[PDB]
Amino acid sequence: LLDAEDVHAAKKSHTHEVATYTTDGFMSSFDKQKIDQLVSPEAGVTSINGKTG
Amino acid sequence: IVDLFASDLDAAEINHTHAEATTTESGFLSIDDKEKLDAI
Repeated sequence: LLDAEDVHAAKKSHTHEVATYTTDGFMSSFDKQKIDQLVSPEAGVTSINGKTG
Repeated sequence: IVDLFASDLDAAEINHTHAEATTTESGFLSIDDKEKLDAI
């Protein structure tokens, strides 16, 4: 009798972990809740007295 | 884009004076006092 482990294959139901700063993958549920309501404006101060950084 | 100075920073300017010294508060020496001291 053979199943996915013997043939060295992924299971029918399986997960690929989340995507990190250096690795790909899924997105955490928190990430999905963040992106949909995420808005474009971030404002801030662009330059003071002709100097940035 | 915003510009700030010493006055905007509630700070004293580089080229600023001070209140003349009196009998109750210290400060800069008055011209008349300096002239009197020189003449004495």
